[PDB]
Amino acid sequence: SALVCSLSQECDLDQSVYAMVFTLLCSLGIVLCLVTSVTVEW
Repeated sequence: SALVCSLSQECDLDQSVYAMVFTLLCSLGIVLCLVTSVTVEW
């Protein structure tokens, strides 16, 4: 897309710079990694 109440999610909406969604996906991945390691060790 970059290769040229308001916003929406989960579709090709041609939104502006979407770094927030990428940031949230990164954060979820990191948290999941932590919980996975802890559960396996426990």
